[PDB]
Amino acid sequence: EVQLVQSGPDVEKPGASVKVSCKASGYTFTSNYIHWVRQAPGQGLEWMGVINPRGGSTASAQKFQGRITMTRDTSTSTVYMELSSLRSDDTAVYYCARGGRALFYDSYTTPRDGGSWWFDPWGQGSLVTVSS
Amino acid sequence: EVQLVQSGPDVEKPGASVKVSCKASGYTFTSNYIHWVRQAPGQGLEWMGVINPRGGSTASAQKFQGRITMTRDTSTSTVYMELSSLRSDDTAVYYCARGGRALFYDSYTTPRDGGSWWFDPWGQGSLVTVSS
Amino acid sequence: IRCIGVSNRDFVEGMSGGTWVDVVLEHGGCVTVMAQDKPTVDIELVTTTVSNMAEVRSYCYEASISDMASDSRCPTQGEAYLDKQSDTQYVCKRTLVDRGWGNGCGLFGKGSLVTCAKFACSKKMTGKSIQPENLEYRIMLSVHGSQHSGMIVNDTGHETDENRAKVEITPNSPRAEATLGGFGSLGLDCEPRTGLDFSDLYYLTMNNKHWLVHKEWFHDIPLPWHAGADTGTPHWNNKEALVEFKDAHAKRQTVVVLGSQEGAVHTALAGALEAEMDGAKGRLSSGHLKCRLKMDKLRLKGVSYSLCTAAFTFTKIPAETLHGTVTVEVQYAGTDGPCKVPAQMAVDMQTLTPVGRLITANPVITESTENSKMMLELDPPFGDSYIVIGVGEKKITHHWHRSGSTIGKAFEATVRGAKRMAVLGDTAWDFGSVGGALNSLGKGIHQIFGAAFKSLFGGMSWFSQILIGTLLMWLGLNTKNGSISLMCLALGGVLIFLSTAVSA
Amino acid sequence: NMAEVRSYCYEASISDMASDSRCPTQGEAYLDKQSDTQYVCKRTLVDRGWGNGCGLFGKGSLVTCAKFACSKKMTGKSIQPENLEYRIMLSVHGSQHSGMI
Amino acid sequence: YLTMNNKHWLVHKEWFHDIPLPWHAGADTGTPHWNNKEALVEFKDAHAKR
Amino acid sequence: AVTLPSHSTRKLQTRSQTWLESREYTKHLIRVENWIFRNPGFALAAAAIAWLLGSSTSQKVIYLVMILLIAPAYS
Amino acid sequence: AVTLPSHSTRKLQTRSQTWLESREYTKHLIRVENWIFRNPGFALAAAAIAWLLGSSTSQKVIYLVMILLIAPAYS
Amino acid sequence: DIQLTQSPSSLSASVGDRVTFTCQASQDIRKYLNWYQQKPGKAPKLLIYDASNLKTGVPSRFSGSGSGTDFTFTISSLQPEDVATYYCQQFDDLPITFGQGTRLQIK
Amino acid sequence: DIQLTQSPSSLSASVGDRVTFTCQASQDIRKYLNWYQQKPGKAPKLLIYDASNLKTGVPSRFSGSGSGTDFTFTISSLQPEDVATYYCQQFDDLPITFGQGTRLQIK
Ligand SMILES: *[C@@H]1O[C@H](CO)[C@@H](O)[C@H](O)[C@H]1NC(C)=O
Ligand SMILES: *[C@@H]1O[C@H](CO)[C@@H](O)[C@H](O)[C@H]1NC(C)=O
Repeated sequence: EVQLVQSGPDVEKPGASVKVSCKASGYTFTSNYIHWVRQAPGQGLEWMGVINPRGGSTASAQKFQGRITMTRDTSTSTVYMELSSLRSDDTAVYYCARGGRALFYDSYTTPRDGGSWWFDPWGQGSLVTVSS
Repeated sequence: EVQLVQSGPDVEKPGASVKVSCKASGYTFTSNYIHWVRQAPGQGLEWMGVINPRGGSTASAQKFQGRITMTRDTSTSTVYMELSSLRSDDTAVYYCARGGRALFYDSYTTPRDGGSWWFDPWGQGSLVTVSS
Repeated sequence: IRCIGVSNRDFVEGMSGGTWVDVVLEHGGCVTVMAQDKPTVDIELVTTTVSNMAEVRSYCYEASISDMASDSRCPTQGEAYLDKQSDTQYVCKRTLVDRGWGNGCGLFGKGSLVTCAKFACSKKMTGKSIQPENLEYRIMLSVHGSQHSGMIVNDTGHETDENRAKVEITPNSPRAEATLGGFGSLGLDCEPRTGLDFSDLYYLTMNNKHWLVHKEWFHDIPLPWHAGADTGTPHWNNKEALVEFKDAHAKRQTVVVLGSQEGAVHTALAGALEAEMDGAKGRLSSGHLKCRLKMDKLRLKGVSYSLCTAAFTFTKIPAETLHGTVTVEVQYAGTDGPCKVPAQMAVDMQTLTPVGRLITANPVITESTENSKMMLELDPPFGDSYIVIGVGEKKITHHWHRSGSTIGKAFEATVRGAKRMAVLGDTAWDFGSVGGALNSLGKGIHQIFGAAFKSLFGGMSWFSQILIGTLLMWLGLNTKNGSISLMCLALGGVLIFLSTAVSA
Repeated sequence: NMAEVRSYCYEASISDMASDSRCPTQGEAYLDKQSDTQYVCKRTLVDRGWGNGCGLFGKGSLVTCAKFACSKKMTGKSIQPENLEYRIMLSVHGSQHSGMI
Repeated sequence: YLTMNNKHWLVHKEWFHDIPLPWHAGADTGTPHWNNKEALVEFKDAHAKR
Repeated sequence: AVTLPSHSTRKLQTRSQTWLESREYTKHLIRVENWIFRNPGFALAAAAIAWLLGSSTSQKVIYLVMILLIAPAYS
Repeated sequence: AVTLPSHSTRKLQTRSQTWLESREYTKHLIRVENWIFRNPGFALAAAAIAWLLGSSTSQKVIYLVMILLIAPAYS
Repeated sequence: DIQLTQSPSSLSASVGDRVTFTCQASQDIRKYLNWYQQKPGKAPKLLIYDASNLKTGVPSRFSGSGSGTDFTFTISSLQPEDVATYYCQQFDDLPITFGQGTRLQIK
Repeated sequence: DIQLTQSPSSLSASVGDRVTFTCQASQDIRKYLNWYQQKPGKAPKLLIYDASNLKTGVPSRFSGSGSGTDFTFTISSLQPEDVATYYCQQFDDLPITFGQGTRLQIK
């Protein structure tokens, strides 16, 4: 079925960089924008950014400019998020879900939305814990 | 009756070559393509190749080009398949059966099929065992 | 809808004389078809596929050479020989070398020397054949109406929708009719036989890249070929191209691997068309198709509807296309059911006197009683205009102005017809519809002239054309008779023009 | 003792590609990889519409900037008359055998 | 001396500087800066798809 | 091994871009350009040859174009 | 990528055999031969062109050779 | 950046109650809002796309409305498997903002 | 080289049952499939040519159907002499592929 499956939880040191995978199943991999969204335990959701699995272009929020990098792999149908310059604030749970209206390259807002705007494929999530 | 009869079982050494005969009865020998089909004991059927008893032309599968050679004998109405470079994978049972619309040569794909595509003639088969 | 800003769309207005419009579909563009009634349908060609293949010759490149034998004979002791020549996997040449006491045996003089090298291949083209049967053209029918921001997105239920239909034609069963529930059923008599002059084109596989080449090209390549026998030592004929036997000044003769020629064949392929594979289906992404077109069974589905009450609101900024229409996307709150869209293109608040030619004939909302979204496509006049809906208090009115005048669109259609004659000439005359002793006779004269043109000018590259065109345009100012100079100048102008329309 | 003037790479190894897609009349596109010199770029223009996620029609100016790499280059080594040698041989007729020639 | 793989041949220099492939001007430490990059990898656009 | 069938001899003229058309429509001209940059004296030689043929003062330029496009390609 | 510097432009004339000389001294002629086999109508076209230039009956053959060796190679 | 205030912070009700949630954006997001319920640490349950629409597979006890900037989510009948943290999500201008959250507790 | 999947791997039924076999090719083989049953190490018994046709001499309890790529073999009444290994065979493009097999057992 249409499903995104991530890697396991990771424990990293402050100042290092973490990499979280996001593999697709059940749909054409180059047809849905993968949005990455963090969630601290004592806080709600927060949108990290967006990659297009076609062409590998990126965009992200103002709170992560220069700290996040998103790569793709069209062969294995996988999305990699590398978060660098880790702090104790980055201990969170990271999610990735698909944005229906992936025609060309990364934006597309005034055109159509909804129907797993993103909702449905994120799966199990990835706990990332930054400590010593 | 319409029948193909083969030689007995053979035991050969690895690296040698085996020859299996296939003699026809009950029909015009130059009117039906002789297909050779192997069968490992722990596996299903596998098509080795095809000879035309008219004109002696050959074709075979990709897993055996260079290893198999098929000759004819129009006088004794017999088909010889010589399998060279034997290995332990070649321990199998070999079959040879017709298939009509065998007018000129080669294969005859898009014209008609069926009616012992190659079902009928097979007879007893030939066990070929490659060991020391 | 499936023809929105594709920049190679051609729409035909009118099919008069018996509801029979012929069309030249191609993968590079699409055709919008409209009339007085019988709503506007977008007809395409998307994927030319070919199913079953037949292996013509195979060409090696990367040759591995070993065992290199050699044998010489004293200068009168015959021709050279070695057992390895009876193997026919090996490459052999016989040169004349010196010989003396300081060479070995002989009287003195020149004696034969053969050297022989094993020939084994690693990379090869399969070189499959295309026959004019065996293929299926996929045609997507798309009706302007109750549909919004479509053009791809969710095709499996979009095929089940009444707006779209897929039509897989083939020369086994041409002349197919697709059901559009409520709109009617559109018929089409396509000719898949005369598409690209297949059986002159071979499909060609290098590694994962795939071309369509000419057979008169593909036979003439001097590389070692295989044929069709798929048996052991593939016996590579030639095998003399890909090696080179180089001796010393007089003495010993060595072999030379000439190496992988894969990029040189890529540079030799400057002129083929790409393709792809799906399992076994050779998917061609190019090509055209002539097709008669039965618009007999089309209903408008919305003649006996009411006009929508209010809450018109259009949402997305009417968006002029390439030359085209204005494509306005509207949203209907507060509606009751399947009511028509009142829309038009008026010059001002004077009798609203509509002068538009909207192309979306009879636009119809579904019901939704809520935010349902329509596409509309309107030609406006080339001056000032207003896109107007005509129904309601503060109905919704938007201002509009074009770019260019009527004679600019005339020159633009002239160069569109010029490209229509450049690609695919001898069936450009069957893009327009009904012709009795005008279009048929023009097509016949263009058939004779284009056949003679292709017969005497083949092997014409771009730069060749330019050279010969400039040479004949110079001769057009030369000697005499005003007729052969005129034939020469016209033919040179045709050459220069067909050179410019391809690359530009 | 020869030195190496210009080489040439007769194969390529492409990857990673890149992409842009700046809707028409929304400017030129960034792609940080085109700032780095391992990547190759040819900016092209693409017609767009309501399909491709754009409000306005026209050309979009994308370029996929893919990472060039090399395998099996060819070298063009240069020589001057220095560090050169001939090894000439002298073989006076005189009196020698057949096996000594 | 032009060298491709274990075989070498003499080359006139004007021919050599007239080849359009990448340049690699000095030497081979690590991966170099490849110059001119356009004889090789070729990417184009048809039907406004990718 | 000289893969002499340039497929531009039998190019297909369909509405898509071809295999190497963008790099094809300049290549023969810049080959002739590099050849006449490397061999400038053959211009004066071909002028002295072509001046001896035709005696028409407009056929001279035609023979110049003929020789100076033979010499890079069919040479 | 069209590796236009054919080194026959700058061949070395030394007493050994060259790199591809044995396969070099036929290749342009058999390229023209294959081209005129595949495009026979351009012979009649080039005859009609070259007959209109020169008016000398021996310059006609020269223009024939010029055009029929331009058309395979620099084309 | 389009600050998206979600009222209230947390609630509690018994089984079978009607409850409403408010999300107010600082700017006009006209129909571009979405609604999540997330069970803690689990794969969530689906509520609302496009601020007024249910998805297939969702039970019909959930509904959403809202026109300008104020949006009202509504559970008609509270059930013991509807305890979750409730979020709303902007879609416009793309620093895509979520609400703070709305927790429920079974009485 | 068309891959021809045969479902299922093996079966068991009592005397007088109806049983169906599925063969799916990866590509279009439209009516070019046929069916074998092979008793172990013996001269076999004939089932189906051209994916829908019986041969003379075959009892009529066997039948075959299938139009595009999915093909269904059907035994109406299982008999104790119908225990064999069941194969299906492609006809098209000539790396002629057989199925893996389908064994039966008498209950
Ligand atoms: C896209 O999918 C949604 C639901 O999956 C469907 O309602 C909609 O009609 C589709 N789009 C088109 C243009 O049909
Ligand atoms: C070659 O010369 C050596 C002396 O250096 C001698 O020992 C040997 O026998 C000679 N061989 C022949 C074949 O003359």
